[PDB]
Amino acid sequence: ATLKEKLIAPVAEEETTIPNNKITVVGVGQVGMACAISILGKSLTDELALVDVLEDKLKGEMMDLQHGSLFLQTPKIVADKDYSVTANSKIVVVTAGVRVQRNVNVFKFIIPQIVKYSPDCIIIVVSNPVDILTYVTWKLSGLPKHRVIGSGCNLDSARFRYLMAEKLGVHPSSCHGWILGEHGDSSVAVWSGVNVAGVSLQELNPEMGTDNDSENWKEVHKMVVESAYEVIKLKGYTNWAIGLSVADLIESMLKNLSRIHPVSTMVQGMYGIENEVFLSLPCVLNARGLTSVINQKLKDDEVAQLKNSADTLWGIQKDLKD
Amino acid sequence: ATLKEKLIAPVAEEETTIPNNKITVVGVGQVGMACAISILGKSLTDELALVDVLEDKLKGEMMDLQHGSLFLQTPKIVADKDYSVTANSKIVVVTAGVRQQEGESRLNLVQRNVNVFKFIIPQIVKYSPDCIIIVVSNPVDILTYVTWKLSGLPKHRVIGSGCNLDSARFRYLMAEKLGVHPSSCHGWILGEHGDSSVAVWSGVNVAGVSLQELNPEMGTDNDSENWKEVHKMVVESAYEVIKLKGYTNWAIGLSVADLIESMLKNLSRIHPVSTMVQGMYGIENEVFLSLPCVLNARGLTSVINQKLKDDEVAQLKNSADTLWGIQKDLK
Amino acid sequence: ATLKEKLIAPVATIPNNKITVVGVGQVGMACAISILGKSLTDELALVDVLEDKLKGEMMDLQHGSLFLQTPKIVADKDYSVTANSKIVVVTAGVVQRNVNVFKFIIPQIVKYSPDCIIIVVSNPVDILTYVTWKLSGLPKHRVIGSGCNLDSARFRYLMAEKLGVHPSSCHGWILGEHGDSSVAVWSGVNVAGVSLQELNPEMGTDNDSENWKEVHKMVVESAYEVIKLKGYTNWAIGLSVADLIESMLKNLSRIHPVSTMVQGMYGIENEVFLSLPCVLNARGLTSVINQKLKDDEVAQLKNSADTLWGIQKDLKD
Amino acid sequence: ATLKEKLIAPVAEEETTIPNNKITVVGVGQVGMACAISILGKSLTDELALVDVLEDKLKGEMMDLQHGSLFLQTPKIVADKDYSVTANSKIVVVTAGVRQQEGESRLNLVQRNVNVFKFIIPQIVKYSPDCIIIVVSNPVDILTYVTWKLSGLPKHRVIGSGCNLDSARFRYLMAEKLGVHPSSCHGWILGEHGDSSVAVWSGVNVAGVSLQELNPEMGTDNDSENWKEVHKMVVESAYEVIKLKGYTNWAIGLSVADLIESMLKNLSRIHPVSTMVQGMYGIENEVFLSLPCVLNARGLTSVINQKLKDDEVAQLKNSADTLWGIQKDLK
Ligand SMILES: NC(=O)c1ccc[n+]([C@@H]2O[C@H](COP(=O)([O-])OP(=O)(O)OC[C@H]3O[C@@H](n4cnc5c(N)ncnc54)[C@H](O)[C@@H]3O)[C@@H](O)[C@H]2O)c1
Ligand SMILES: NC(=O)c1ccc[n+]([C@@H]2O[C@H](COP(=O)([O-])OP(=O)(O)OC[C@H]3O[C@@H](n4cnc5c(N)ncnc54)[C@H](O)[C@@H]3O)[C@@H](O)[C@H]2O)c1
Ligand SMILES: NC(=O)c1ccc[n+]([C@@H]2O[C@H](COP(=O)([O-])OP(=O)(O)OC[C@H]3O[C@@H](n4cnc5c(N)ncnc54)[C@H](O)[C@@H]3O)[C@@H](O)[C@H]2O)c1
Ligand SMILES: NC(=O)c1ccc[n+]([C@@H]2O[C@H](COP(=O)([O-])OP(=O)(O)OC[C@H]3O[C@@H](n4cnc5c(N)ncnc54)[C@H](O)[C@@H]3O)[C@@H](O)[C@H]2O)c1
Repeated sequence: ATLKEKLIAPVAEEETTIPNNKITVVGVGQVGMACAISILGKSLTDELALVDVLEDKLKGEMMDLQHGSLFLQTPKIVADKDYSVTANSKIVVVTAGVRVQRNVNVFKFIIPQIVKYSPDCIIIVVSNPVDILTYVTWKLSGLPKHRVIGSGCNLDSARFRYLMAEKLGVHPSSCHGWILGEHGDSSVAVWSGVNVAGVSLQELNPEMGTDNDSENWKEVHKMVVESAYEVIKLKGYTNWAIGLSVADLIESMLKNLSRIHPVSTMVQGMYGIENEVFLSLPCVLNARGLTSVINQKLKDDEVAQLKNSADTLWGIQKDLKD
Repeated sequence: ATLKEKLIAPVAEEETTIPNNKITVVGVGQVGMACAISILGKSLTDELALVDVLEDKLKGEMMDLQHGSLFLQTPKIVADKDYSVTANSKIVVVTAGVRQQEGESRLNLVQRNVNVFKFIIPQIVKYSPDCIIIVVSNPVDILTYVTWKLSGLPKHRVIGSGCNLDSARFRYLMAEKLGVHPSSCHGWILGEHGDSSVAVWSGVNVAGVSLQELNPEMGTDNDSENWKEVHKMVVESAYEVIKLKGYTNWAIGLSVADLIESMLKNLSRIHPVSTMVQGMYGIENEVFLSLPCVLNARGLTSVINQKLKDDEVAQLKNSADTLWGIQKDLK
Repeated sequence: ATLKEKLIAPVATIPNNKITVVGVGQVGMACAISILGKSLTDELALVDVLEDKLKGEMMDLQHGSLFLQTPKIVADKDYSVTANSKIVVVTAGVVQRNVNVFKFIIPQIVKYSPDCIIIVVSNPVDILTYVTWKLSGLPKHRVIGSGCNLDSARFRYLMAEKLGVHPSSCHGWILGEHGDSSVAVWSGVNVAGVSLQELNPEMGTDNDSENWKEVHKMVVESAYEVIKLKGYTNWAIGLSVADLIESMLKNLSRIHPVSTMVQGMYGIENEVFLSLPCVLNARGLTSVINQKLKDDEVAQLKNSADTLWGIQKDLKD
Repeated sequence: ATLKEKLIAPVAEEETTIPNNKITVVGVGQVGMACAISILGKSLTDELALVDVLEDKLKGEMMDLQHGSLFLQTPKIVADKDYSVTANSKIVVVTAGVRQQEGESRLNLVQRNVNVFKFIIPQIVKYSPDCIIIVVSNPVDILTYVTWKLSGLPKHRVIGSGCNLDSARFRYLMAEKLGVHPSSCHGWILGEHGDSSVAVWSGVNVAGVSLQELNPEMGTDNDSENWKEVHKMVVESAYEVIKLKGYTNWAIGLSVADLIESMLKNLSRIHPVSTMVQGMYGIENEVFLSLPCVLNARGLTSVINQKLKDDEVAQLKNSADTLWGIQKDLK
């Protein structure tokens, strides 16, 4: 006999069990590990799987997390370059790639392996350019559109609500405002929805968002766009904020909360867009994924920007093969 | 045609999805609502179902909880006397029945509460055949046996809250004695959740330091530390609280949430809960009492084999003999 | 030597975030359990005049200490047990009856915690918050009435039920007096910043297909309905008080619809307390959000302030 | 006026407000950020301050954390190379300095990190003279002694992260062997956080069941369970992780938040952290190593007296001689 046999008397019979809320993180770079630690911190999964092509670094990150198991509530942390380790995931976060032509080749291999072992999963795409790669993930996986989610402008909106909170001196959760469309240079700041305690700030300042504004809100939007670039210049990358926002998305889905997030969904047929492109809009997230999108009253220039972004994205998307 | 339809544009096709971690609390008395509020506070369920025979109270308790949904993370709270509201529960907490009057043994509640369980235990597994049943109603050890006979479920899915509360009271009294946190005080109250509970002095330790080695008189009448009085306080704790406020509820609610956390998060933590202990320490009958057990998503998968001293084994069999007498005469 | 001296070798107790709950009825214990569940304090004190029930409640909470992160739970009818509290939650009571209760409780609170923040929960909460402010001598930023905080939570729940989303994703403010005369600020009701009144301009009027005036009446009637069904309400208010305490003890500056002294706002000339969007942090209630309310909403605020002052003007000492 | 003045009407006068549970992290490398993200994720502080000599990276880490403020409960995140930004800290975590190269002993870093601490520690105490210092930089036991001598703080306010991490690793490996949660496993690694650490086999247990009483060969060479191998894996764990990913950070960040939680919440939980152990187990000089210690809002208030076997005392005193041998040659 062994010490396990002499100390522990089995009551329930032996079993190989399938986890209930397994999460897989593809890519253990700065972003992937930031997602992993935030996911573990919120006690969101009973099995965290890591996957990467760098076998040594992957094993090291896995061991480092396992050594903290005493302080967590995740009884199984696993990792391998073989995608069988991701089997039966509920949510798969894809952060792999360089930081379009190069990332599409990565996704052409990764996405089929994901749905081969987790056909019922939800896929959150984080790799840049995220709106284009969410389209690639949707096409390659064959999954319905409510199960392919691009992180999109969820982070851009968090940055905007932080800068707005700094102007007013209240908590970012008490400041409301949505950055929508394309994650990056061409995002759209819906000024009509910017409010505090239901007080529409554009009604107190109708020049909000224009070039003659005593409060300079166009500069705030510019700082949201330039935030990634400035932080990248200072520390080489960004990871902590995106990791926190991904865990926020996973919380809404795994707990089935039906909270509204500015994430990227397939917006063909909305606001006059005719191509299959992914853009960020207010979306309802729950245990089934992205089940609903909020219909908004967007001004002409806001719709014009969405149409322009959709044209720019599709112009890249149409030349991709297989 | 509806504000929902004007504002909410569908992306996924309309369906009805089963809950992932639904929990039912049967009986919304003092204990049932303390379990419910602790479960909700820890964000342990995506659907909470309540059942009671008092329709008006049951509805008001559902509504009160729903009014706090802004501060919670449970998107569905439902309640009805019909057990169809409990369908597809992962865990069913049973707190219905009568409680102790002032100075009344939990063993005096057997017959009244067995009759309650014969009505409700069949209706539970009818609508939740895949569920785990946590017995809270007293006497918990006997009612866990009764639940294990009436539902047909395997042993690993029928769990009595048992001495998880009793050990929590013991570790608190330990903690006050030594000046450290109760989580840093280790000790196990086992056997009956009642007057015949057994303090396992051989395992009472701080940071791996056996306190019985420091004081061999631990638990005897020639003890300068009077550890026997600490065990008496644990036994007397419920009677003292009932005399002061009429009942107990907050501590047991926290204890039940603690068990549910280990199972729904699949942690495999060890809790002293009441299980079928036949063939252990000389127990010859299907006696239910508390032993250190491993809880996870499957329920009660394992029991920890202990190396008890002779005085402790005798107290355990003495506790089991007390429990077997009432069990064997149950219709 | 003792076992504590044999086992514990010394190397080296003022609480950092002490909270007192006054009154251990249904509401007080609901506040206590929600405060403990969120690990908001290192020392919880309870005070009531029913000595035996107070002791039993204290012992019951202590027995669950293993599952909590609050190392000191104390209780006593004597207010010395409340010494040096950061926040005091007042839930005691059964107007004339409750004023005689507060004339006793409030001076004892400030005697033993002269720098505390007081949260008044007892009804009528707007009158009793004013009474607390006068008796305590505290600046108005340290006297907070729970006010319409719970009402706005009930409103957002009913919105969420109407739309199928989480209440935290529904936004709308119930302000003014906590009773039947609360104001629904329809112009702020929004989902994802989409103004629901601009989609339904008849929001709040009599001829409204979405019947928003009825949702406002359900907010008022729900308190009466729960009371008729289970005898009282407690779980929702306990969660809402714990949410307020979280904003202050974590210094978050989140906005809550709590009751503050609104003299000089919206034409109100008397010293009355009404619910407005207020910024709560470690200093207490440091700011109020300036809104541009409609005429009838301001008219209801001035009517409530008149009814409140009509009762307040005849209170002695 | 500005938008802030037209929208927000002051109820309270403006005031200089001192933070309530401010934490500073010195050194924003792999370990410092892992601590920060763990501190922020558990909502342990209302003000996080960051300090480093790399001004650009320091500001980038500050902005990156600030961009996640919507998902946090920390209203103030600040960063500067000037220690005035650390003022009024309750706890200061020092993770600055050089780390092990592949295959390098922690003790080989002592002279480089002592010179780093000679400038860091005085600046910390100038701006937070009433703080607790958690030393993380290696060799942590010696640098805790150095910190204690440079700070002038009482012993109960200078803490080395110590074997809190080695013990978590040991309890994890024990858990994988037994199939239960590490929190239900109990075992202590004491002494130096390094090659000469001591595994207290006499205190290893599960539910109070002494595992050395089930296997008296535990820790020796003729052991069927190969427990000496488990301790070897703990000692070698850092070198193996460094070989694979170049460093370690996630587990120590979780360990540091664990200590901070016990202290800021005043819990008096027991952790194996590095403290001044002169006069214990025959140790003659002011050396720091890990023993079970009670941590609360005052810091390290108490040490647990253990009944160590003669072999365990010898290994512990051997570890103290090794540390003191390096401690003598400091200037
Ligand atoms: N959505 C957002 O807002 C947001 C914010 C930050 C970063 N990002 C994006 O996330 C991505 C991750 O950035 P990072 O800082 O973690 O970079 P990183 O270099 O630290 O991580 C890249 C990882 O991808 C892995 N990888 C490379 N090729 C692979 C393949 N064929 N299969 C599997 N794995 C492979 C590498 O092993 C590496 O671990 C970047 O593309 C970045 O642009 C997005
Ligand atoms: N395990 C423990 O450590 C522990 C601690 C405290 C109490 N308890 C036990 O928990 C039980 C609950 O006590 P309480 O304080 O809530 O008493 P209570 O009277 O407040 O609650 C009893 C509730 O059960 C309901 N009920 C009765 N028969 C029912 C039936 N057939 N179906 C559905 N509901 C029914 C009643 O309507 C009532 O609401 C008692 O038996 C008590 O002894 C156990
Ligand atoms: N503002 C809100 O949203 C809201 C919601 C519910 C209830 N309430 C109010 O909260 C109060 C509490 O209601 P409850 O259901 O707990 O009532 P309850 O009868 O259950 O509790 C009242 C408690 O106050 C205590 N008490 C009486 N006089 C006292 C004194 N001088 N000092 C200390 N304690 C004293 C009593 O001992 C009793 O325990 C009620 O007055 C109710 O109107 C407010
Ligand atoms: N105690 C443990 O269990 C444990 C576990 C892991 C690492 N460590 C130790 O923690 C330390 C940090 O490791 P790391 O991987 O974060 O290193 P790193 O190289 O990633 O970061 C070190 C940081 O310290 C900063 N720094 C250096 N000198 C400084 C000074 N004089 N003032 C201010 N900042 C200064 C550097 O700019 C750098 O950002 C190492 O010494 C390592 O050995 C200890």
